[PDB]
Order: sequence, then C-alpha cells, then structure tokens
Amino acid sequence: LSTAILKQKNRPNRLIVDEAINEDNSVVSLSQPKMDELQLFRGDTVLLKGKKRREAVCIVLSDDTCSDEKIRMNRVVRNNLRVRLGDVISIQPCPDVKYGKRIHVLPIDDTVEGITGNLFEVYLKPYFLEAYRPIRKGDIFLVRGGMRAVEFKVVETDPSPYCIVAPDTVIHCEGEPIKQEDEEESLNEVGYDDIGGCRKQLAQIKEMVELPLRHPALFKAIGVKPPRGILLYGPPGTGKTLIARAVANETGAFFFLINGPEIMSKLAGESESNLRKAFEEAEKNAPAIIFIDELDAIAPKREKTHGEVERRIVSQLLTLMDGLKQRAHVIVMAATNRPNSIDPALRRFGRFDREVDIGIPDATGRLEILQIHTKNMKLADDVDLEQVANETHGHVGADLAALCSEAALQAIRKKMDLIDLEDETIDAEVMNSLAVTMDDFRWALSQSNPSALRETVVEVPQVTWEDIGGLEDVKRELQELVQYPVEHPDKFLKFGMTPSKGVLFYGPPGCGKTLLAKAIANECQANFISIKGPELLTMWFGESEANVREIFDKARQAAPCVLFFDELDSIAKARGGNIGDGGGAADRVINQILTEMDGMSTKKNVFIIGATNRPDIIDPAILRPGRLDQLIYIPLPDEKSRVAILKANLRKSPVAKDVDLEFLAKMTNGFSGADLTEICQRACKLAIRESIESEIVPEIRRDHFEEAMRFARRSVSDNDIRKYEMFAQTLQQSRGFGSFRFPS
Amino acid sequence: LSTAILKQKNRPNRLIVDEAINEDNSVVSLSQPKMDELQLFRGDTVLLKGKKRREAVCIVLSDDTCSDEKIRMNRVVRNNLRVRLGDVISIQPCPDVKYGKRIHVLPIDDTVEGITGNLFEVYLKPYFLEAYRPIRKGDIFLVRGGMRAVEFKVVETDPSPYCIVAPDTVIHCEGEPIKQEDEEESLNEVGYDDIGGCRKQLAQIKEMVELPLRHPALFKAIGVKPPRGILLYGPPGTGKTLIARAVANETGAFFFLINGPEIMSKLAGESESNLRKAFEEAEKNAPAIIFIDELDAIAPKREKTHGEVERRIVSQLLTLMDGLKQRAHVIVMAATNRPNSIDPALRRFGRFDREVDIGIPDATGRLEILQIHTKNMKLADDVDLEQVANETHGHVGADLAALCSEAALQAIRKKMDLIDLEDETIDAEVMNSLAVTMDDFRWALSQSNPSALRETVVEVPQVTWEDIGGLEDVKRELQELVQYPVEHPDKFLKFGMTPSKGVLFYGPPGCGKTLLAKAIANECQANFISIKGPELLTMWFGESEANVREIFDKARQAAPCVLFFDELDSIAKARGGNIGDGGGAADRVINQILTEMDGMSTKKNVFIIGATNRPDIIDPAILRPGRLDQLIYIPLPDEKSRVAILKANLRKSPVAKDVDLEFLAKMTNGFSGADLTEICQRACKLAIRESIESEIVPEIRRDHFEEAMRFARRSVSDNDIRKYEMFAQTLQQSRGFGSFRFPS
Ligand SMILES: Nc1ncnc2c1ncn2[C@@H]1O[C@H](COP(=O)(O)OP(=O)(O)O)[C@@H](O)[C@H]1O
Ligand SMILES: Nc1ncnc2c1ncn2[C@@H]1O[C@H](COP(=O)(O)OP(=O)(O)O)[C@@H](O)[C@H]1O
Ligand SMILES: Nc1ncnc2c1ncn2[C@@H]1O[C@H](COP(=O)(O)OP(=O)(O)O)[C@@H](O)[C@H]1O
Ligand SMILES: Nc1ncnc2c1ncn2[C@@H]1O[C@H](COP(=O)(O)OP(=O)(O)O)[C@@H](O)[C@H]1O
Repeated sequence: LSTAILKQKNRPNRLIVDEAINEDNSVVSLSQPKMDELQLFRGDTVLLKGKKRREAVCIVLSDDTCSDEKIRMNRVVRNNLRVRLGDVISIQPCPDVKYGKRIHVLPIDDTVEGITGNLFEVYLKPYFLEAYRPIRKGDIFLVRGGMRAVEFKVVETDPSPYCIVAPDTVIHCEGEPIKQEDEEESLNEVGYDDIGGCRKQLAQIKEMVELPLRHPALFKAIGVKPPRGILLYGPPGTGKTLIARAVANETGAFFFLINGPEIMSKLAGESESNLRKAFEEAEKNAPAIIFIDELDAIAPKREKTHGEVERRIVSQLLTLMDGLKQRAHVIVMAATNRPNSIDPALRRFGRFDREVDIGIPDATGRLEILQIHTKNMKLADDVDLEQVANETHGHVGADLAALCSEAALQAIRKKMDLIDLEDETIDAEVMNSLAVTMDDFRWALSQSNPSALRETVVEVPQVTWEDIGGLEDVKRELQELVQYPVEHPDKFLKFGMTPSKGVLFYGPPGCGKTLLAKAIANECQANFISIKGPELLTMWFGESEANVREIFDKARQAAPCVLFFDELDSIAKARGGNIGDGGGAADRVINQILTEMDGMSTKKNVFIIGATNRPDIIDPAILRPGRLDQLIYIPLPDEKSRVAILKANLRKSPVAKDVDLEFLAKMTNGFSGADLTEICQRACKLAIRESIESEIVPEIRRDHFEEAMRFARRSVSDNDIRKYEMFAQTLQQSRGFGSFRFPS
Repeated sequence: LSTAILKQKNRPNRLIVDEAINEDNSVVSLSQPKMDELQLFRGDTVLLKGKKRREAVCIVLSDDTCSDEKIRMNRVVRNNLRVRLGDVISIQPCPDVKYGKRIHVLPIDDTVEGITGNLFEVYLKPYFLEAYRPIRKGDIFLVRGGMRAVEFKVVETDPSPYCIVAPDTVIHCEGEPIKQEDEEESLNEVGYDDIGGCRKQLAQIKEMVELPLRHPALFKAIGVKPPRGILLYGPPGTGKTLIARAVANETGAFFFLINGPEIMSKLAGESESNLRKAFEEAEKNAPAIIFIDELDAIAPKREKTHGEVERRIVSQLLTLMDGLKQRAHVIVMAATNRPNSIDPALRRFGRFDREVDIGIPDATGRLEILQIHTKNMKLADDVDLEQVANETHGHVGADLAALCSEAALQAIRKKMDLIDLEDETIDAEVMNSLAVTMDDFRWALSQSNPSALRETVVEVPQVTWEDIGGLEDVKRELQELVQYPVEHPDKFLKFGMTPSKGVLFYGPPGCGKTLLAKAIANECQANFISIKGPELLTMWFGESEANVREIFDKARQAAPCVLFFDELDSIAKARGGNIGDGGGAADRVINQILTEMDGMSTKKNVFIIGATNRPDIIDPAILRPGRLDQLIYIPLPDEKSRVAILKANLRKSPVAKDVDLEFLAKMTNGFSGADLTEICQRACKLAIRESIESEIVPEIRRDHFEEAMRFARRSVSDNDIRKYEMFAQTLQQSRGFGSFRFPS
C-alpha cells in the first residue's frame, strides 16, 4: 500500500553486472540465457536506453576466448554509460532496417600529434574485421590499442531516422573536442540517486521550480505569485552547491553560477558590472535559474558595513532583487552558512522570502551518502556501511567523502608499498585487485576530524517504547497529549478546548525522564532537540541569554519537533537551592524561555518537554496554566517494573539462560533505572577482563553478576524519596473532593 | 442612523455574476429577466460604467447554444473591466443614434510576426457576421480564436460624441502598444476596496493630500500651512508601498517613486544628481507627489555615519527638504521599518513633521485582506475566511498573500499530480475545476512562518463584560473613571478636579485582574497594550531599562489606548520579596515607569492599569496621589459569583442540561477563577478521550465532571487570604470616622 505504487522492479529484462578483467573493446562476450529467455534479436545498432538514453552499442558473437556464462566488459563503465547504481536499463532491439550513410568522427588528442597524411590507411582501415562499429547519434565509444583515451559527442543532428552504419566513408576533422566539464555536468544531473540525507529538502525545493519552469502558462492563468528567492542553509560541507546544480540540471534550465569571492575580487566598479550583466543575460535565456555560491561574502551587512565599495555592491544586489517585476521566468537562489550572517534587507518579501534549511544528515541519511562515493570502487565481502553510518554522527556530506578517500589511500600503502618498483607505468593488475576492508575504515575514522560537532543535533531518536523498562502508566499519558491534537484537530475545536503546550517531568534522578521524551518523538516521527544542563548554564555564566531565541527558531521551522530541557533546575542549584541567594527563583535564562514560550503559536506542532530532579526549586512562574499544565511524576520501579529494565538493557549482550533475572530484581529494592544499568555495565566488563586474561568463553555466565554485586550503588536513598512524596500530595490536595456525587 | 447615509444598495439595476465555461467572445448569452424588469433597450454601443467608467460592450441575442436563464461570459473578467468585488455597476442605454466613422486599432504582438500584405482579407474581413464589434473610446475588448492575448487602449481623442461604429474602414499600424505596468497601475488605484486593516491610517493620510492637491486655491486664502512630509511606519510587509501608490493614483497626481537602494547603488557623485533632478522634475509637473521607498537605506544617520559619500547624500536630502519654500504643490512621503533607524534631523519641522504609524492588522482587519487575494479564484462551499483570520494573529499583509499562494499551490499537486501528462499545452478544463478547500489552508497555516511575532500586539480585545463571571461591584468602578472624563470633560473642569491617571488591581492570583483590564478597553473601544511579567524581567536582567520609553511612546500616539502591567511586582519577587536584598523596593524598571508616568500629559486619553498578586512588596512610591490613586481589591468569588463563572466558561462547550452548575458551585468554596477554568478544561479532555477510544457521544454528560473532580486544585489557600485581609484594613483605617455627622 505505502510502497505499492513504487513497484517497477522484477522485470525479466535484466542483466548481470560484474567487475572487468579484459580491456579489449573489439572482443565482447556473449550471453546465452539472455538470448533465450528474452526477445533480443540480432542487429548492428540496437535502440537501448536506461540512463538519459545514453548507452553503448557493440557487436556480439565474439566469445569463446576467456570464459562462458559470465560476460566481460571494459572498465570504462565507471564513468561512461553509467552514473550510479539503482538505475534501470531498458533494451529493445529494432531489427530489419536498411544501411545508413555514416556517423561523423570527433578527434580528441590523437589527431594533433603526428602526421595525418590520409587518416584512413594509418590506423583506421586495418582495424575493421567482422565489426562495423555501430555508432548512434550521441553515444560514447572507446576503442584503442594503447593509451586508451578518446571521447565522442556530436552536436549536429543531420539524420532523423535510425539505420545501420557502414565503413569506407568520407570524414573530416572539423569537430569541437569537448572538455571535462561537459562530461561532469551530465553526472551532476541528480534527482535523488546521488543525494543522501536530503529527502525532505529536495521535496520542498523541487516543487518550487518544477511548475514555474516546466509550466510557465500555469501561474499566468491562476492568481498565484511564484517565489523569486530561495535561500539555502547548512554548515559548510553539507552540499548546498551540489543540490542547487542537480536541481538546475534536472529541470533543464539556463544555469548561471555566480561565485561569491569571484565578484568581490574584481577592481573598483568592475564588480558593479559583473552582477548587472548576469541578470540581463538570464533574461534573454529564459527560463533560467541563478545561483549565488557565497551570499554572506557579498552582502554581510549585519555589523561589518565598512567601505564605500562593498556597500555599493550590497545596494546594487538589493536593487537587482526587487526590480525583477515578472519580465522573465528567472529564479534567484543563494547559499550561506549561518542565518545570522545575512543582510536583513534580503529577508524581506520579493527578495528572499523562502528559506530552506539543509541540516546534518542522520544515521539513515549518512548511510545513503556512503553508497554514493563508494560505487566507483569495489569493497571486500566483510565491508558493511551500516556500522560506519552509526559510528559517524558528527560528519557532513563532505566529511564522509574525505573519510572514503582516506580509507582508499590506507589500502594503497599497505598492500602496494611492498612492491618497491618505482615505474612510471605501473601494472593494471594491482589497482583493480586493491580491496578496501574494515581495517582501513577503522583507522580512517580514528584519524578523521569531524567538522559538525558544535552544531545542535536535530534527528529522530532510534529508541522506542520497548527500551523503557516498565512504567506503563505514563506511556498512555504522553500518547494522549501530543498525538490527539495532530490526528483529530476537529475534536479539540468542537469542544473549544485548547491542547496543552508542554509537560514537566519531575522525580528522582536516573529513572527514565529522557527515554520517555525520546520514545514519544520516535513514535510521532518528529524531530528531537535536547538541551542539556551545561547548555543552560553556559548561557547564564556568559551573561548571554539571547541564545535561547535560536533554540525556538530552529524548532518551529523544523516542524513537527519536540523540545526537551534536561535538568531545567540546573541554574537554581548553581546559585544555591534550598537556601539560595537573596533573591527568589527567577533568572535570565528561564525568563527568556518563558518569553519565547508565551509567544509560540499553538497551531504549529512544536511540543516542549521539561525534566527536573528538584521540583522544590522550580520557578512557580513556569507552571501557570498555559506553559506547563501537566506534571508527571516518575517513581522508582517496583518489583513489576525492574524485571523489564533488565530485559531491555541486556538485549545487546549475550546473556545465558542460566541467569535468573526475577530473583535479581527481587533483592534490588532501592535501585533506580540508572542504578541497574551500571550493574550490567560492570558485569559485562568482567567478561571482557576474563576473556583477555584467558587469551594468553563467548557467553557471560552467572558468576560475573554475583561478582559485580559487591559494588552495588544506590544513588537514590530513602531520605530523598520523602520530599517527593510530600511534594506530590502538596500539588494534589484532593481531600474531601473524593466523594463528590451529584444529588439528581 | 450610523450606516443610514451609506445606503446605495438595493437598486433594481443589477445582474448575476458567475464563473465561466465558454471562451468565445462572439457568442454572448441573453438574459430574459433583465430585458423585462429593467429598461435596457436595444443598441450597438451602450454607455455603461461602474468602475472608472471602464466596461466592455458586446452584441447580444446570440443565445440558444449552451443554456437558458444563466448568462455566460469570458474568463477575462478577472483582470479586465473589473478590479475587485464590492464595486457597483451602472448601465444606461443610449439608443436612437446615428452611425459613426470608426475607432482605431492597436496591434500588440500579432502584427509583427507574419506577413501583413493587406491586413484586411487575412483575418479581419472573414470574422464579421451579424456583429459590428461596437468599440468605445478607451474600452478593452479581447476576441481571438486561439492564443487569445490582445489589448486595446487609445490616447488620441478624435471624436467628441458617441455613435455606432461600422466595419469596412481604413486603419493603420501607427499605434503604441501598452506594456503591463500601464495595466497594473490602474489596479493600484485603491480607495479602500483593496486595502484591509488600515481604515484609520487611510482616514488620516488621505485628508492630508485631498485638500492641498484637489483644491490648491484653498490654503492660498486661509492662513494654514499644509504638511510637507508624511512618514509611514510598520514592519516590513505591512503594505507601506501599496498605500502610498493607491493614494497617489486615487488623487490623480504626478507620482515619482524614488527607491532606496536604487540611489545608493550609483557611482560616486551620480546619486547626488538623481536626487537633485527628481524634485525639479516634480516642480514642473505640479501638482506632484514624491515617495521614498527606503528612507533608512538613504539616511541612516543615527550611529553609522561612515564615509564621505553617504553623509553627502544625507546632507543633500536635508538641503532638498527644507528648501521647498512653497514653490509648487509637492508633498514628499517616505516609508521605513522602525522609528529608531531614522536621522533625527528629518524629525524636525518642515521636513517630516507628520508621522503615520501603520500597525499589524487585527482579527477584523486580516479578514478583509483575505478577501483581496482570494477574489481572482473561487473557493469551495466549505471554505470560510472567518476562522483563518482568527487563527493567524502574527501575520502581516504580505504573510496572508503568501499563505494564499501556498494554499493554492497545495491543491495543484494533490488533484492534478495524478494526471501524469507532461504536455506543454495543458487542458483548460482542469485549472478552472481546481477548488481550494479547508484542508489546503490547514497545511498552509502549519507550514507558514509568521514574521510579526516579536512585535507588541496592539489591538482591541474581543472579550466583553459577559465573559467576566460575577464581580458586579467593580464593573461600575471602572466605568466611572475612564468613561466620564472622555464623555463629559466639562464636568471635571467645572469643579476643578483632575481625573485619576491610573488604577492598581491587587488580590489573590487567578481572579480576573486581566479580564477587567481587557473588558473596559473593549467597552471604551480603545487599544490595549499588555506588558507581561517576563517582559519587565527582560529589561531588568539585561540592564536595559531604556526600553520602557517605547512602551509609552507607542501608547500615546495610538490614542485612545490603555496600558496594562501584568504582575507589576514580578521584579520584587525575583530579588527576594518579604526578606529581599539589602535594599528597599526600588529598581531601574519601576523607576523609569514612574519617570515616564509623571511626564505623561493628562489631557490625552492614555489610561494605565496595574495588576499585582503581592501588594506587600509593591513600592509605596507608585501609590502617591497622581500616579495610582485608586486601589481595587478583587476577592475570591462567593456563592453568588461562581455560578456566573461556569455559565461564562462553558459557552464554547456543548454541555448538556443535565449538569447542575448550582450544586457544582456550592461545594467549590476555596476556588478562584483560574481554579474553576482548569476543571472545565480537564472535563472537556475526558470527552475527547472517550470519543477517540469509542471510535475504534457528541455531547458531554455529567460523569466527566464527576471524574475530573478527583483532580481538584486549590491554588489559593486560607493562609494567603489572611494577609490580604490584614492589608485591606491597613490601607483603609476608617475607625471612628464612620459616625461623622455635622451638627447644623
Ligand atoms: N548530500 C550529499 N550527497 C553527496 N555528496 C555530498 C553531500 N553533501 C556533501 N557532499 C560532498 O561534499 C562535496 C562538497 O560539497 P559542497 O557542494 O561544497 O557543499 P558546500 O558548498 O555547501 O560546502 C561534494 O562534492 C560532495 O561530494
Ligand atoms: N525504564 C527504564 N528503561 C531503561 N533504562 C532506564 C529506565 N530508567 C532508567 N534507565 C537508565 O537510565 C539512563 C538514563 O535515563 P534518564 O531517564 O536520562 O535518567 P534521568 O531521567 O534521571 O536523567 C538510561 O541510559 C537508562 O538505561
Ligand atoms: N493592507 C494590505 N492590503 C493588501 N495587501 C497588502 C497589505 N499589506 C501588505 N500587503 C501585501 O504585501 C505586498 C506589498 O508589500 P509592501 O507593502 O510593498 O511591503 P512594504 O510595506 O515593506 O513595502 C502586496 O502584494 C500586498 O498584497
Ligand atoms: N470572573 C471571572 N470570569 C471569567 N473567568 C475568570 C474570572 N476570574 C478568573 N477567570 C479565569 O482566570 C483566567 C485568568 O484570569 P486573570 O484575571 O488573568 O487572573 P489574574 O488576575 O490572577 O491574572 C481566565 O482564563 C479566566 O477564565
């Protein structure tokens, strides 16, 4: 149902794909099962497609040289007639045609060097033997007995139909050899295949340019204003340029890149003309798309504003932004590293009204990126990218590419360094045999410095309700406040009641106040932003409470999202607590939190969860009806609950069936959730210690649990429970109102 | 009486307006009831008007093709012969005339492309069949069997009278094709129809330019100086440019737009001439109006003042501001985003003395804006804009336009995306059938980020005296201090007494101290500015008490207005309270509040209301006679009052008649106003929970009230009442003076 519409696979028209061992283009293997199961007939020029309708046509029935069944092709498939994996191939033979005239020839480098003379008898005639070299009208074929570097691309479409080529014609050398950027631009045309971790961003960007470009006559009949400015965000290395180029090449529009420092490096007044001519050039080449690589490098008019040359550039950019009154179908796009480093004049309407934030990829997103830079080379059988994505959390789209490059380089000076043959022409049987293993990646991760550690991680937690031992009572509570308003908004407006905006978790430390916040976000399939105690203390020690604004601004744009404040009372303990200073309980950070919470629109799906260990020092100003109406108390696990905590924490450890967990939970009375986790950690440590000592077995037995028992820790005593008990009844006060029965 | 003078409706000369299904201009339907009830006679050219005297004249009696009764017209009415809804149409036939010569022809694009030859036999002669194409002297007619894009506008008025045109004449191609701005400028001519939420601003702006422009000889005989500079305010997106253009086009004066960055993007010294020539150009084109789009971008001489080029521009603007000694009837207008970002030299007299503040539209104002951008497209029957205006409070005039654009786009990729027919000529039977529903708006609101959240909301509260349960004693008190001085100023000056400047509300929290402040503003039909506790704490933590000045400056300009300070003692609790620090009760924020309150003119209708929960920590310096003379105590509701609180909070919830509210209020003794509201909220939550559980009924029954009773909360105990009781008698002290009788 969900993925039923995406069914395009399990088609009989498929073929096997392997590595290459042969470098001869004139000798092509023959496949037996394909000629029997399928309907592929005989023919010189076959009309096949699959990737931008660009494949290679070769003559077959030249087998019985190397091997049977398995087919062998050249190693040019890495770049030619193939962009990446996952692309389908459609082959449909078109036999019984007549013989055409010929196709032209495009010299590359082999014609300039060397005497021409006649160009036929030199190396063209003595190369035809039962092979007419079928050439299409834009295909790329590579055949040469040696240096092997030749391309082919035509631009003049003389013949309309398809026929069979023939040798012994008249050719010339009046072609235009294409350079490498014309080949790379084809590879940049990416819809989703070579973009990882940016599914949502593409779904929002492509919809803004699909309609106004491919259907210009759509908005001309309906009173809708298409967007003019699209601003992209993300830390440097995310891939803001790659996405912009891929969308432009996919839509097929005139793309004019405007680099940041390229304009700013010009003379006095010349940069005033480079910007001016760029837009008028795109006007005549309509439809067109315009992208600015570095926008903060052109107009950083926030605090800097120095000099009479750069302000003039900013004013020119502003004038050329609101002055595009329709005219042509051109969309201006730009990229920057930080929302703060932008001219506020560009944030208005008509210049850059649509903002697209491209965040750091999550564990699932980073997995897809690894498959993009590792498709041109093969890997060992014991190489999995699933653990690599999990082990790299602070990496961006370029950090993974650098990691792959370093992993590939490690294998070079570990297997090839022993050859000790300094030759300018190294044998090709070594590079192809180079296989990158897990050991290369282990060193590469250890030597790679991530560039996305300070950024707030905004992902979807992988923890679910099964990882929370027991505590079944509050699971229904959380599902009844954040899921109901998002599934049935009509019911809340029917009664006139407004849904709650937040819930506060109070109780003894180490009981699950964070697992509850993460599991509900996992179930709701929403983002999760965690604010730690040290994060709050940093903004209080530095006298910078204005940083709370970005916390809420990042959250409301990334809707739906939940916002979690761990140990919200961390500042109250720092300034005292039960005694405290000469003031009450009201600081700058919580004041700003309240100010931003009051101003939040209740319609948007942004839920706030607060956690605390000392409810006695919580400011009562946060519990007024409207900010945190619901208070949930998490008690210590009972006999019923501690059993599930062990069954959840031991899923990753091979614990034998001999161990009795029910008896284990019985004696552990004054133990919280965190108390039971360290017991398992110390027990698992003993197994590792015993294994290492016995090296000079794979399962943990019962004795390790008994030995780790001597170091039991009870972080929650009976004294601190008493205040929670007396505080719960203080907030409850339901005496006398228990028996409230209406007379009639 | 109030709206009796505005009666222009219920005229028999009306017609039905519907959608379009036909695209043929030569075939026009015929209306039977209009030819019977009205006096519309037969004629080729009919003298009709209704919107700038611009309509279309067509020949009728070509019906009996599609349908009867209902008439069908072309889809050009969206832009031609119509600007917006609410405009009246007057049709008066003028029959029995003679045949005129002809009207000229204006080519647009169909004459340049293609051979002309004779231009008559090609496509002009074989298109006349019982239709002479009646053409007026400035009408716009569109008829073409195909691409359908042609305009018509004459500028040469050769014939004075009106006659009947005839074909078979001599024409030429020496006309000037008009471009799109000449068509858009007509649509910009808006009095009130296409401006929403700016009734008061237009009433103040149009009166400043109506007299000096339309009646130049008025101020020449009376010793009155007309204004020269009008400054407009508002956050970006409010519509400062649209209002300025609409007034200029309505008054019919030479309008010369001067953009901000347009001047600042010029070379060294060129911008000195662009400004200079603009005023002398307007001098000869008198009367004229001059508008500056970005004034802060030209003269931000407040702190920046860097460079010898921009200061010269500021000095030139200043010189060309006070140097307009009458000369011609030109008025210079400008717009900016913030009062702080302006050169104080422009605030003097003779340059910009009149300041017009254009605020964010209220709920009523935003409703009118939605009807402006949704008039060119039809909506579904279940589409109401009343709830959209209420649900969007932080939106500006452009945020609503963007919201409408996004709502229109959502319907495109939800109903049309299933066609899967990528054709350059999409069928016209799909776009017209596209109906935007509530579901599109629900997603559009959730995905739209408002740009007016940080701005202080200054509106008129919708709450009235009926929403305040009981508390009849103080309702008369508030009506006797803020309404008497504004209705009978003579009575106060007769006795020499000066009216009070403010009233302080003290009592237990959650009793109605805010509803009382809002209801009196609602009854007085005045603005309401609310200052929350966190707002006061922000200016105390940041050591920035100078922000209190804008609070009073925004208030006195927006007269009449009331100013409300919620929990005025919020800073006293933050620095201690009953014990406090080593000082008394005097901080920077309250000191600045007193300084600004003393300096306020008592003549202007600006009333200040203070609210507090801890009167024991209130600075006595604010209760001196002259700042807050009157102190009103709000006690807990008694048996008489709690009944009305329930009857007011349950008006939005379908509560059955089974529930006994009188018995409900009887047992609830120590419950305040806020205590009873959460009971209703939790009870309404149970109905939603039960409905959702029973999905896998519409009325709330009595059992939910009984079940929610177990979670009763008494935020106000008996201990805190005692201090209020002992404080009221402390401030009263009326012992011995109860029996004061004059002897004789
Ligand atoms: N989402 C991604 N998918 C694939 N490659 C990526 C991605 N993000 C970054 N990269 C890699 O990073 C390199 C540089 O990215 P770049 O376009 O420079 O981003 P930016 O310019 O915003 O820093 C690209 O060549 C690409 O290989
Ligand atoms: N019900 C539970 N299920 C699983 N782990 C728990 C549970 N309660 C506590 N823990 C352990 O406590 C650790 C931290 O949990 P957390 O809720 O953050 O404690 P606290 O709420 O005191 O911060 C987790 O790593 C988890 O193993
Ligand atoms: N009061 C209003 N009525 C109608 N449209 C408005 C209003 N305010 C803003 N807009 C919309 O905003 C757009 C123009 O914004 P504008 O007023 O130019 O911004 P600024 O005021 O900063 O120049 C118009 O398309 C208009 O529809
Ligand atoms: N007399 C009353 N009528 C209606 N609602 C009341 C009344 N008293 C208190 N409330 C409820 O209390 C809430 C806030 O009242 P408010 O006056 O702000 O309390 P406080 O004065 O303590 O701030 C409102 O939601 C309102 O419904």
